[PDB]
Amino acid sequence: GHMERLLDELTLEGVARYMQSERCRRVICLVGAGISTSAGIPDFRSPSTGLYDNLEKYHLPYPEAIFEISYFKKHPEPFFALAKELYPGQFKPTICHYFMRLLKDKGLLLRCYTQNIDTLERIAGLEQEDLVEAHGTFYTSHCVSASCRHEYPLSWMKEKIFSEVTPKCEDCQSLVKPDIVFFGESLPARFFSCMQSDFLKVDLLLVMGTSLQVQPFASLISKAPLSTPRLLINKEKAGQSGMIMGLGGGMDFDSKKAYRDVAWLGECDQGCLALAELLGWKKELEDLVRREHASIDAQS
Amino acid sequence: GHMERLLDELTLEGVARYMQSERCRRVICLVGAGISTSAGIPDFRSPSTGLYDNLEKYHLPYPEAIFEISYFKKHPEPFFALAKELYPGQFKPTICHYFMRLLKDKGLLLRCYTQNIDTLERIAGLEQEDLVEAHGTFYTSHCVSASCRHEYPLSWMKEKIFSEVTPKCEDCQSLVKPDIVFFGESLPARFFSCMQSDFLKVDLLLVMGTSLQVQPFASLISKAPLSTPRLLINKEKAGQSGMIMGLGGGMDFDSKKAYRDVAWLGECDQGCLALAELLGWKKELEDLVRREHASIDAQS
Ligand SMILES: Cc1cc(C)nc(SCC(=O)Nc2ncc(Cc3cccc(OCc4cn(Cc5ccccc5)nn4)c3)s2)n1
Ligand SMILES: Cc1cc(C)nc(SCC(=O)Nc2ncc(Cc3cccc(OCc4cn(Cc5ccccc5)nn4)c3)s2)n1
Ligand SMILES: [Zn+2]
Ligand SMILES: [Zn+2]
Repeated sequence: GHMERLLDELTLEGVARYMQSERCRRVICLVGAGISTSAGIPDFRSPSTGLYDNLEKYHLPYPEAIFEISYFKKHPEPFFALAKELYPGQFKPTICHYFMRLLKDKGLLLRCYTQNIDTLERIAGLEQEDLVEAHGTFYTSHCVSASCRHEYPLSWMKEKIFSEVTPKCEDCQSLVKPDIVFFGESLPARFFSCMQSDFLKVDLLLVMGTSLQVQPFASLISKAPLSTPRLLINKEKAGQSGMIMGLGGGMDFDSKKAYRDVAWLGECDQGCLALAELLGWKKELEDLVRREHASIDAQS
Repeated sequence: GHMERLLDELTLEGVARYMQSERCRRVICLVGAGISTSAGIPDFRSPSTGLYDNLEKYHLPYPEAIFEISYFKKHPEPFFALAKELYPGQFKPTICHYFMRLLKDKGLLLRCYTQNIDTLERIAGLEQEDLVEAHGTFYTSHCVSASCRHEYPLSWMKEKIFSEVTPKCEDCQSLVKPDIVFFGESLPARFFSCMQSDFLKVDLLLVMGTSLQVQPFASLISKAPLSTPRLLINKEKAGQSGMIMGLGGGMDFDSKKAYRDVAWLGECDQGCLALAELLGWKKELEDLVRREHASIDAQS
């Protein structure tokens, strides 16, 4: 026999009918750089953006040094010069971000796991307890001295970045680092406690704008229950992997045993708008996006 | 420029010279089913063993149910019948197991992470603090009742398995389950605390007898520092993956930018014997294996 098939069809339409059923109570979103590209934030981890060409001016010992905590702590100037160069010109969350805001407000969002450091999930109205920032965030920064750990808001860090003043702690004069996770740093215990709890409870996994190549994200889709449907909204297929019954396995969109995974291929905004339309949420979403973007524009 | 290359050559000979240098102080072993196949324990997660054919007699609702905690707790009889059928006829650790014992005794072993549930690492002389059992172990079993959690040794569980008596707790009559991790169960917090600490400290990763397909193992090789050499001893290449500078990346044995990863293709015993020989440990290892196997044979 076969385990229950919660999707009636392996399509967006099937996912939408499942989302409207009684069974679909707790949704986890896994989101990456693809949900912020339409907001004008390039994927720094992509080869196509050409960050290798970006780094030559700083004269690093090797190009990977920009991501490493040991190098940062001794020579922070390249990081902060790069951060100025890459600082987004505006912070308008995308349709995809506001789709997650609707999930929150409808009580469907168990958690949003994000690979992004841009804070747009928070600007869109997701709160701290809704979020697991898998690579940290620019939202807060801390003094790197263990005895101090003075916390600084993004407004403080922004001024330092734009004025090209290396941020130093006002209490102890140590370096102040954004709460993004450099190579050589550990994730908080919260990441793993959330992850172990959340993935026992998930009724639907929405994977949006991520190739699922980079850890810790690349481990997450296999933690869902075996019958929990998984929808990918992304430009290309991702997360596909010889194991018994495809267990300990990635996505199976296309084999003859495929029973729960769906790939919708295109831009995340377009995918989320199509999904919202199926759910009867298109007007709510478009109205939400309009008023929120307007509120941001009203403060310029 | 390029980060330091701790291996002078991408060969076993290069790894051995590195192991003998001052820099190589802390070794992590990541081991899987391939280190116990020569001891007569097949890889149950492999398609080649044909566990699908093994399960038909038990009349499960679906074949994946044998691995799921919810099904076990309601219908434990298939699991225990299967466990009898798969119970190893002997427990002689392999040359590979005893290679890790040498690393322990020489003070080089930071940790052994194992995918195996067979207890052979413990029989070989690795202690609890040396080990992270990524899929748990048969070594201990527990009453499944949260209010009780009575612990039972393997000798107790073995008698129950062979006599075909479903193990019940002597205090409360709930089911007693081996400490192997079923689908729907969480890993201990120790796994993640060890993992975050260990992988900041690792000077050499020895990956032996694992395809690195199944989580949580599939996330571990990317947590090592970027300059830490990684040796694979396995029948075929594994852990190979478009990301900037191959970051957030699997093994790079074969590209033109390969700088730290080595694949030795063959049986784990043969690989470990060859590595030991390079290190001047062949006699020590062969003597260790002989006396330990003899000690086991002396108790038959
Ligand atoms: C509010 C605000 C301010 C600013 C300045 N930007 C942004 S969004 C735009 C952006 O790309 N900005 C960047 N500013 C510095 C960057 C370099 C860097 C250095 C160290 C760790 C780090 O991010 C955390 C990490 C590290 N890794 C590891 C790994 C894996 C695979 C490939 C590359 C890196 N992934 N995520 C990043 S990228 N948002
Ligand atoms: C001391 C002793 C006693 C006995 C009886 N055997 C052994 S070694 C031989 C052997 O294969 N025995 C087995 N006895 C029952 C088995 C079935 C089963 C049921 C549930 C979880 C579990 O192991 C833990 C897990 C679960 N997963 C998940 C996943 C991922 C990918 C493919 C298949 C399973 N990986 N490891 C395993 S396999 N050693
Ligand atoms: Zn301070
Ligand atoms: Zn009990």
